[PDB]
Amino acid sequence: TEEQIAEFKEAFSLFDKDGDGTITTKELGTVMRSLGQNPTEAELQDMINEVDADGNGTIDFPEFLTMMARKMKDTDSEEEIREAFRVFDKDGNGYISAAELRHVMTNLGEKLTDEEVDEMIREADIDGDGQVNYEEFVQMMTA
Amino acid sequence: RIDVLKGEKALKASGLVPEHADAFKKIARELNTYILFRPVNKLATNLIKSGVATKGLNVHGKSSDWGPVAGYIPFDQDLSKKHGQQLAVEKGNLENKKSITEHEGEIGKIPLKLDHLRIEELKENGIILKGKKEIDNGKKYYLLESNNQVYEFRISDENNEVQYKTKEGKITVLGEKFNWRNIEVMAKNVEGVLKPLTADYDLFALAPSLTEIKKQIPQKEWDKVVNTPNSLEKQKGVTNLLIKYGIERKPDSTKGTLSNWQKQMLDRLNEAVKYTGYTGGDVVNHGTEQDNEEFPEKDNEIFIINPEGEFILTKNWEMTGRFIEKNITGKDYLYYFNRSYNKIAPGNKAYIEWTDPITKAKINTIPTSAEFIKNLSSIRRSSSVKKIAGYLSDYYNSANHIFSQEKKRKISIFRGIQAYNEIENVLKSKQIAPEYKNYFQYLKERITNQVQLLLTHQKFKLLYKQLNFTENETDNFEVFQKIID
Ligand SMILES: Nc1ccccc1C(=O)O[C@H]1C[C@H](n2cnc3c(N)ncnc32)O[C@@H]1COP(=O)(O)OP(=O)(O)OP(=O)(O)O
Ligand SMILES: [Ca+2]
Ligand SMILES: [Ca+2]
Ligand SMILES: [Yb+3]
Repeated sequence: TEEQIAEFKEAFSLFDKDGDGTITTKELGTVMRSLGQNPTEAELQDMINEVDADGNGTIDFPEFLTMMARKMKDTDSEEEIREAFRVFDKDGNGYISAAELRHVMTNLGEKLTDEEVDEMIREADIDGDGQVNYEEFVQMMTA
Repeated sequence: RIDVLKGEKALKASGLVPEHADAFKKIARELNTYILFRPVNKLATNLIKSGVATKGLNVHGKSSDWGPVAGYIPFDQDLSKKHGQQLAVEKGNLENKKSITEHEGEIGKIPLKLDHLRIEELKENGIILKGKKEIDNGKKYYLLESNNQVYEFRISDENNEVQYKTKEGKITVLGEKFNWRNIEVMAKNVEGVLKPLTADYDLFALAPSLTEIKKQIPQKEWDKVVNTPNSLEKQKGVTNLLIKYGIERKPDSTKGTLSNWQKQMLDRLNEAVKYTGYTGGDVVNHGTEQDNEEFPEKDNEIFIINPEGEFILTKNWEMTGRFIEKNITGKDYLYYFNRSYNKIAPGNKAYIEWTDPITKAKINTIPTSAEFIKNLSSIRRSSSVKKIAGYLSDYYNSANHIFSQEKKRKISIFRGIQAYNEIENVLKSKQIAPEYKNYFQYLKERITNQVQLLLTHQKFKLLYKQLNFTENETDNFEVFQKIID
C-alpha cells in the first residue's frame, strides 16, 4: 500500500553511511530481517543477480522498493494469522495457553497428552512466560 | 445473564419470513453452526414471502420502509428509508444510476404496481390508505394518502401503477418539484422479463463449531501434519490448515468477499427456502458483514439462530458483542470479526469499536521490530540508532527454542534492559519531534511491564542502576548473571 511502500523506505535510511540511500548487499540482509525477514545468503544472490547487473554492488530505494514488491505477496497472510491467533485465545487474555491449545486441537481431531501439548507451548514460547503472545505466535508461523 | 429476546418475540423483531426462520433451524442444528442475521426491512417480509426476488450485491439502492413503495427499492432513493437526508439520498441514486447502466440488461427499473392484495397489506400495517377518487384527462385515479408532507401519491385503476408528485409548497431534499410521475422501482431480469426487487437476507456473521471445520480439511492433508516428527513445523502446519480451510476468504464474482465453507453454508440456505416454496430464486446473495470492510454497518439488533434451533436477538451492539463472547468465541466455534472494526472504514468513514484481545495486552508486551519501524512510519505522518530495532529483533529470536525457560527468561529480560537502554540515550539527546518523544516514553513503559513481568514470574529500575552501558561486550552480560540471583 501507500503506507507499506512508505515503510520499506523508512527503515532503509536507518543504516547507510553513503547518504544517497546507496547501501550494500553486505547490509541488505540487515535491512530485510530488521524489517521482518529471515532470508539466506543464497536468496540474496539469485534475486540481486538479475536487476543489479551494474557490478557496483550497491542498492537504493527504487531498487529495493521493487524487489520486496514481489515476495510481499503470498506472505501478506498476516491477517489470517492474526484472526487465527484470536481463535486460539479462547479466554481473550491476549495470550495462547496450553489448556487453550488443547481445545483447538482435540476439537480439530488430534488428541494430545497434557505432555505433548505443554511441549508445543514451550517450543513456541520465546520469552518464558509459559504463554504465547501474538508477537510470538507470529514468528512461530512466519520465520 | 443478559437481557435478550427469544423465540417468537425475537423472530418477529427480525424480519425474516417465519417459514424461513423455521427452515433455518434445521441447518443451524445439522451443521452445528450459529447463524447471525442483520435486520430486515419489515415492510419487505410479506414481499419476500409472496416470492419477490431479493436484491443481489450489484444493487445498492436502499429499500423503502414507508409510503406505497415500502418494501421495494425506489429508483428515486428519496422514497427509500434514507428519505430526507441528502449526501445519503444522493449517494443513493448514483448507485442506482450505475446498476442500470453498468449492468444494462441484468438490472433495470420499472413502474410500481400495487395489486389489490398488497394495498390491503399496507392498510393493515398502517402505511397508506386508499382515499378519494380523481380523474385526470379521462383516467380514473384513486389517491393514496400517507402521513408524509413532501410527497403526495395516487394509483391508477387501469393498470394499478402508482404515481407521485411534490405537494404545493414543499421541495425535494435534492431541491426539486414536479407534477405527476410514475414511481419507478429497481427490477432484475428473469427470462427476458423485468421483475421487482425487495430486501434480501443480509448475514451478520456465520460461526460454526471448530469440529464442523475439521470435516472441511481432507483426511489426508491432515495426517501429513498430524504425523510430523518435530513439534514446531507441526503447530505451524496445524494452524495453517485452520487458516487455509476455515479462516481464509477470497473475493468471488457476485458473492463479495467470502470463504468456502461459507459458499456451501450459504448455498444450503438459499436451497433450504426454495424447498418451502420461495420461488424468487436466492434469498442470501452475499457474504457476511464481518467481511464487509468498506461500508460496515453497526446494527442495534442482531438475530441469532443457534446450533440448537433456538431464537435470540441481541438488544444492542454492546450486548451483541457480549453474546458473541460468551457463546461463540469462548465456546469453541469459528469466529472472526471484521478487520475495520477499530479503524476508520474507508468507504463510509465508519468507526465501529469492538473488543480486540490482542490489543488489550499490547501494553504488557514489548514491541517486535516491524511494529517499531512501521510505527516510525505512521509516526512520520505528522512530521540514529538501528540498535533498538535490532535488540527488538533479538528479543523475538526464533532461535530461542533450544534454551530452557530459566535460560529464556534471563537472556530476554536482559535483551529488554539492553533495548530499554539504547533508547534512554536517544531521548537524552535531542527532543526530536514532540510526538516521537512520546512514542518512546511509551515503549520504555511497555519494556518495563514486560521485563518486570518475567522477573516476578521467576525471582525493576532498581536493577537498572547496576549495569554496564559503558564498554560493550559479553562483559556487560557477565555482571548481569549474578544480579538475578
Ligand atoms: N456503494 C454504496 C451506497 C450506500 C451505502 C454503501 C455503498 C455500498 O457499496 O456498500 C454495500 C456493500 C455491503 N455488503 C454487505 N454484505 C457484503 C459482503 N460480505 N461483501 C461485501 N460487501 C457487502 O453492504 C452495502 C449494502 O449492502 P446490501 O446488502 O446491498 O443492502 P442493505 O443494507 O441490506 O439495504 P436494504 O435491504 O435495507 O434496503
Ligand atoms: Ca489464552
Ligand atoms: Ca512467550
Ligand atoms: Yb443485501
